[PDB]
Amino acid sequence: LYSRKEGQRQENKNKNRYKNILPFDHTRVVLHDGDPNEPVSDYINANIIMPEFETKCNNSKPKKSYIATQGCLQNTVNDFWRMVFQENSRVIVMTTKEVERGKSKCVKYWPDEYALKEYGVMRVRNVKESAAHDYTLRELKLSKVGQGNTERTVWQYHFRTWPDHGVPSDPGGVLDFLEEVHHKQESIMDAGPVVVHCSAGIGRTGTFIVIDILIDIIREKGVDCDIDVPKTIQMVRSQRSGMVQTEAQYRFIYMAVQHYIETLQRR
Repeated sequence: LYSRKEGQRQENKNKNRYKNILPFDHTRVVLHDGDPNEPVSDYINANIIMPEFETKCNNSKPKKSYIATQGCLQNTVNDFWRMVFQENSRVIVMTTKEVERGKSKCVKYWPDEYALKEYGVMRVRNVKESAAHDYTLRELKLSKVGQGNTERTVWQYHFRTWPDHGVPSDPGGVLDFLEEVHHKQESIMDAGPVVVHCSAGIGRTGTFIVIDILIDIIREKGVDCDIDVPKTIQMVRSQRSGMVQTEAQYRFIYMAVQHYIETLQRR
């Protein structure tokens, strides 16, 4: 029995970018510490994605997990930073421009270059922006206003060259990007889930997360390991509905997996 009841509540209606794209109750990110003046303060349109494989062992838990979320709305920016803080996330993957084809996809939820901004009780300083070819890396410092020993670096990997229609015609850029994200995440002791967002939090987000999951398997278990793309996609869809939206996205996943395997072989 699945449900999306919290997302459907009237107190949360302005917190969803699309009225019928909602988080499953059983995997939604529940925000425990917010503004007691808000009718509901525990809601964000976001789900934890935990890779689940029939052959997982008895530990806590998968090596990497993700938060799949929508692009911020002006009124959910403070919620977004509460989520990042609460979950101890240290890496954010933004897969859209702020505006594409004249349409806002995500509000700018981070400060201007070298600026600092307060978002509710959260304080963020933009320390540095480094532009690579397909992406910009922003080094952010996140802390809870008033509290000592809460500051932590959050690395925002902003992929900027996804085409306005369709998907990249070659997956090399996305794979190089994910390799950097992978190494940053492992460089930070006990970092929380990697936050990944697009606009609705399902199409591009699902494409990036499913590739990262498959690549993580191949990076570890080798070129000859068993890969089942449809089963991995269904596994992720059990945790957030609609992950991977189009035929081009679905095929892009296959192309990326094949490309990654090819890269390793050439070494």
